[PDB]
Amino acid sequence: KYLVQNRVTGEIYESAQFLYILVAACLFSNYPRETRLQYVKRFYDAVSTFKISLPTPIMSGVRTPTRQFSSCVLIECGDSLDSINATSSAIVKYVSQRAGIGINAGRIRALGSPFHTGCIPFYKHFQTAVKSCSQGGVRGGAATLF
Amino acid sequence: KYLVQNRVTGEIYESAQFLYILVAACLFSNYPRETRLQYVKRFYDAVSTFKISLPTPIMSGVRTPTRQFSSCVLIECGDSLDSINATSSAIVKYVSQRAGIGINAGRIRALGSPFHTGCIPFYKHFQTAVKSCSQGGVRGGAATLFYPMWHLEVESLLVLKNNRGVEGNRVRHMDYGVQINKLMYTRLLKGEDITLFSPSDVPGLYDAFFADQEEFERLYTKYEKDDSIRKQRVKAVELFSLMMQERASTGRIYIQNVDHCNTHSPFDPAIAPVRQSNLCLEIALPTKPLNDVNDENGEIALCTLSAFNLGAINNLDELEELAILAVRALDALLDYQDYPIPAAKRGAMGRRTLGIGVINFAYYLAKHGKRYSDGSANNLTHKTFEAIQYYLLKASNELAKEQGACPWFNETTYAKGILPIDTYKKDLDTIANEPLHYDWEALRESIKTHGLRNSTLSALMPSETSSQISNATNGIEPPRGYVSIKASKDGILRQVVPDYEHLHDAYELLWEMPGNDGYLQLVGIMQKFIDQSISANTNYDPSRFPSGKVPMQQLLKDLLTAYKFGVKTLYYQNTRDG
Amino acid sequence: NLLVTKRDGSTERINLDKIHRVLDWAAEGLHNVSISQVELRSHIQFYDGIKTSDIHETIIKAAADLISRDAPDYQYLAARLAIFHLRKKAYGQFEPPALYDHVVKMVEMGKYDNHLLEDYTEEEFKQMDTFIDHDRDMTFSYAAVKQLEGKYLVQNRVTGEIYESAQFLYILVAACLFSNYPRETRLQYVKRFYDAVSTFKISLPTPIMSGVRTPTRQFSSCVLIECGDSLDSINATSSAIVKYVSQRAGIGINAGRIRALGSPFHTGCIPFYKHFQTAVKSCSQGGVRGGAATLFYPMWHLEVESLLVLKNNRGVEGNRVRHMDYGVQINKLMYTRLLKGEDITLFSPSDVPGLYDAFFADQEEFERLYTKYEKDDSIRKQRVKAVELFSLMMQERASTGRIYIQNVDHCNTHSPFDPAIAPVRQSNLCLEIALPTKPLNDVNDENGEIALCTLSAFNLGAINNLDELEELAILAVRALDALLDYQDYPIPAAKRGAMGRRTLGIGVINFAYYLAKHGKRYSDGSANNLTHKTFEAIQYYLLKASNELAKEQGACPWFNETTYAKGILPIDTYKKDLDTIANEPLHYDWEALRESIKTHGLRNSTLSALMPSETSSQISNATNGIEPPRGYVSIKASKDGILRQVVPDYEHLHDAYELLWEMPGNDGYLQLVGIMQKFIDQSISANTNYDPSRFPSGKVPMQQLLKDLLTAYKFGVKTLYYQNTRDG
Amino acid sequence: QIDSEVDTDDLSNFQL
Amino acid sequence: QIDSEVDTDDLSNFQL
Repeated sequence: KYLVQNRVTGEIYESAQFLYILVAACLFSNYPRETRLQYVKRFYDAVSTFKISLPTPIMSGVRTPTRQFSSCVLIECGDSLDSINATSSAIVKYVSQRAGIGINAGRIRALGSPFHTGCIPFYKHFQTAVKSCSQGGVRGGAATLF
Repeated sequence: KYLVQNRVTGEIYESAQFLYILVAACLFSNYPRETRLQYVKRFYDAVSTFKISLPTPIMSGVRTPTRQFSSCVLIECGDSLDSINATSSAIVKYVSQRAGIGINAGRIRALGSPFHTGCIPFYKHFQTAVKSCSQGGVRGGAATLFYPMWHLEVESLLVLKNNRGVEGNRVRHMDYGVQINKLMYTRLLKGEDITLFSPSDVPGLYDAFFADQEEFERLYTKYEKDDSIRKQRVKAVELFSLMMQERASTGRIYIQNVDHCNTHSPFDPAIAPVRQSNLCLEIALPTKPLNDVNDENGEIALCTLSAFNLGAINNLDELEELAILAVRALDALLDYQDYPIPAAKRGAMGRRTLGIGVINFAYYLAKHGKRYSDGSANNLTHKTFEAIQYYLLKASNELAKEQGACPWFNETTYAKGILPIDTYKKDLDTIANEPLHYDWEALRESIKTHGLRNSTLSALMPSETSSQISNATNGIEPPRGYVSIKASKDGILRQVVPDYEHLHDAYELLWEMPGNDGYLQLVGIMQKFIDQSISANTNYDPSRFPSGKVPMQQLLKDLLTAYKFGVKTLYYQNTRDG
Repeated sequence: NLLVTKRDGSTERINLDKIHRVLDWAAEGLHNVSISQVELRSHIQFYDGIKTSDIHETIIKAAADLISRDAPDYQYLAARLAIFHLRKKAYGQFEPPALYDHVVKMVEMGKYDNHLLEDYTEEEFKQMDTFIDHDRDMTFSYAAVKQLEGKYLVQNRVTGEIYESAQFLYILVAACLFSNYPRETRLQYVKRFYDAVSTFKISLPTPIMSGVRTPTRQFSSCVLIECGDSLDSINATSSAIVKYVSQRAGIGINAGRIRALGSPFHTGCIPFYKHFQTAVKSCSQGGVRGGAATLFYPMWHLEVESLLVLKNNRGVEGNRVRHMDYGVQINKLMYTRLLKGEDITLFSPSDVPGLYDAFFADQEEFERLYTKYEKDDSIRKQRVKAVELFSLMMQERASTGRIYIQNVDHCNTHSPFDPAIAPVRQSNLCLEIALPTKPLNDVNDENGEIALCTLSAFNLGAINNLDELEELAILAVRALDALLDYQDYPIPAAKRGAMGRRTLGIGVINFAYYLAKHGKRYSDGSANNLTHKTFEAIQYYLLKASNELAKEQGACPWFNETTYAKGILPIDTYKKDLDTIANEPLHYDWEALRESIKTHGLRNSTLSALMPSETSSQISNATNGIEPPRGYVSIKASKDGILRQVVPDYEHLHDAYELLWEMPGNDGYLQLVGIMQKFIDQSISANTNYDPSRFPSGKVPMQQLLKDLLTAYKFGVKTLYYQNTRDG
Repeated sequence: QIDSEVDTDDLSNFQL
Repeated sequence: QIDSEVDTDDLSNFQL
């Protein structure tokens, strides 16, 4: 899950130190030339000697054409259909990019309120939004609801 | 269901004649003073004497502060997350208002496409949208989802309500409509293969499937030969058998003959193709995918319904006045009701689509001494539905002279001087000889010149509540028995078919039919005239077959009979229990 | 418009008048049939471009679907339409070709045997064609035509092509069987046999009706094999079974001699029974479909308690042999132990010298040896209560319906065979055949004897009086005797039986209809004297036919082994208790026949046996064998639709009929079987019947089961076939 | 099912 | 239940 490779053909394209130096080079690329390569060396040393650990999306992706690096998203749902739909849509977008979700759905009014039908049917909807981009049943897409 | 009341205290506030008079008063309220109360009186008379039946949302809500009257919505999903999200959002908004949904999800790309995870997880998400405002995951909110028979995932899609499977491959609380055309059926007859494709892999194929049968066959065979296109081949006999097995076991796997829906249609399929149906398979209207809930370029189809009571009219020329009343009342409702989604307002205001059907057809045949199963009702049915469609078109044509044709009238076949009498399935000529009794040539020119207020006028829906109120037989269906029974807190509720005393022998009960042939010919004859489709049932009594099992041979034969007579859709399959 | 696709491929236009005329033709003479109703129901299924064969099949089915007890004549409307369709399918037209032109074509095609063109000249075929009445095809019911179409008529299985019609079948069966007859009598016999079968007076078994006229010589459907107590005999028996079941034969296996588990063969009967079962089913689709057997053993066998439960569906696999039926052999002594509430002692036949032989041949010698061995402490034995053993048997009989009884004493005291020379020691699959056998020590053992029997039946509903049986017995006996020299014999020992004894088994069908039209019933004793009169006539005329055949062609080589050879008749040896239940005098000169038989002999050692029927009775629209019908309408599943058949002359006789479950008990039927058995040479496939709803708490008492068993014995009933229990 | 009740004294009367 | 028997030669005649 780290090294740049062809998942279809099985080919591996790089080795570990190229990953480390290039993650360093990309993250500090916008630094002034006066300090840039200094930060690149020191960050490279930090990660390649195991002093700093970075998440898998950064490790697999930083240096590639992707800009999808968010893996941790928190969404609060309001007590309206518009917000439920916005929340659901946001989940679908983020889970397709491999993100784990924290959902606050505690605002949703209880069953029998003057939404008559309650929290659970909407909770079911958030679950299908979470699982919308998963193999076929469970494999992929994760959320905790509060 | 109908009378204005307090749910909590149990208090009832009105009686039936106040309901009828005020519905009439509300719907005709914007009419000029010279004609206003004349329309109110005549509409009141029509509904209070059961000649016209109105849907529950109208009957319960028109006169009250509510503006939620849309019960029939058709949404088409595009192959993008943005469209999947818009579709889901639109479903949630509409099911909270008690609407039935037709969802077209056929465009969503198959599992493994370079969306990687496939249709089923998205179908599950549509199902939860559908049931998002339901008591306990089921009670309230309903949908039918549509896909083409040639979809790469079809074999998995066919078995979605099979109660014996793994949970991640089952979506059991929606119904399904399988879309078929001549080419698919030909592969069945010839005992050949059907090639399955993901719509994302086959440029123009999906569009041609609905709009252009020649272009479909050109592209289909072209892509079949192309080795670079991902595909799966299955036997046509096997695919059809799987479909019909699931149709038989659930009763809720439906058929849409998409070619019929577009060659015989009020719509020009080059501009506004009919690419799906609704929950009950009688509605057939153009749609356009949304890229956002509030997408102004999307089109969600809506239809307002009503029905003529064929048992309450003394003769067919009475339909002239009734069509005027029904068309005008519903057209007024279109400007009256609320629209939670911009794209649905676009459909309703652009096309002003109506779906007026019938109830009491079985009683109607009985009192004319005709039956379903023997071909004896063929000519009477032809005469009856000519009169219905003629007078509906005449009413809408006159409304267009008065108030203007619908903004998108130019997208209709009607606008081109084309009538249902030009485009019907020609095989119907062999099963009825009844001549046209009305001046369709004059109407043709009058429509082309003055237009229609409404792009569609007719559709044959099921009924239950409406027919109960008129003590009518349900829609076009033969009754199962002479006495209907419903459970109630107040006791056992019984209803006897109208005029049992004099007509018990004239009636043909559902299971007294030796087969589906006669009923299917009647549906085909109706379809010659009907703008949209018909909620046509197939029926099978195991006890009529050797060893008590319905042969696949007969299931396929009836399917093919339906196609040959131009039947556009097939709704429930009923199997007699016992 | 409605276009119709012809047989060639061209699209003609629909002729409603032509269809209506064919229906009008088929309706001739029928009552309560509506042609417009048939038209309405079928014409709604017509579509533009429907092919001609499909129109035919649609209106046939339409008529067939309207068959009911209220309108039985739809049976004949549908059949005639089906016959019409079968003519076109075979000949391209309604009118069949000339017989000679038909036979030449069929021999060319290899569908008929070329011996037909050798044995008869063109001029003889012309003459035979004048005997034929093709309009007799119009006398078949719908169920009959379906049977003919599926089982009888020469056809191609692969292409579905049918090559003949029913009258060509009947005429050519007649022609083949009488082909070796001299020119002075030949075509006279052919004509009279043809007339007899085509007017349903004589019924022939399926192998004859389907195969006689074709290149096949496999016509043996009934084989009886006796196994000896050796591996060599067990292997010979198994080998003989495999050969015969590959030709579609039903098997009766006697395995009673095989020594019990633990004998100084150590492993017992059951593993060998399993091996017989696999021999039986060796040529069957999936371990069941095809090949059938009934296995016989004595009630006193040491392993009997294990043997009784072999088809009990709740047990261990190494003690169950479920796909054969079983026949338990009993004699007076066993029954006496039951009545007295005493023990029955079980022995292995290997331990008890002469006991097994005496069991069948000599009841006095059996009791002398039995009690002698019971006392002898050195003989291995097990004692059980008679009440317990009988109850176990009857429990298994009741639960399976397929544990059968053979009263072996009755089979030998009242028998065409001298039991000192040729004892009857088993029966066949269906319990009506009773013939001598001898174990083989090898498949090709020339000293062995496998019993074979050729069957047919008189249609009691098709004869106007009993003296008609004179001519019919002549035709039936001679036709079947000719078949014996015609058919192939895969096993030498079976040829030995057939050529030595020339055994025949001619029974009846339509007995229930026969009783109904004479205003009699099964259950009340009202049919006792009529039954006595009827079966006297059958046996008398069968014996007279075979006696005359013996004058002409010689008696059977082993005639001297018969009781007949000694001037002994069934009228001398019947169970005397029958004298108390019928008073009908003999109407025929049996004393003259006695002397004539003793002097000139019989061509055939046995002539009569009462078998079950289904196919044969369907073709004649007859009630099945001697059985009362379960209902007025019979139903069979078919690819072509639900197949219905209404009992003959329901319209006039519905009240005269006594349906199976309308009988208050088995007594009346059992007396009728006993009266039949007075005359019948072999046995009768006698059923017992029990309706749980007639008994307290809905359960059949063992008391009644035993009572009926004892009633059967007392009236001389030789065997008991199926026990039927009404479901519900 | 079947009732296993057997009266041997009732049978002892019968003559074969 | 349903009988899965399909005669394709019977269907091959039909015209749509």
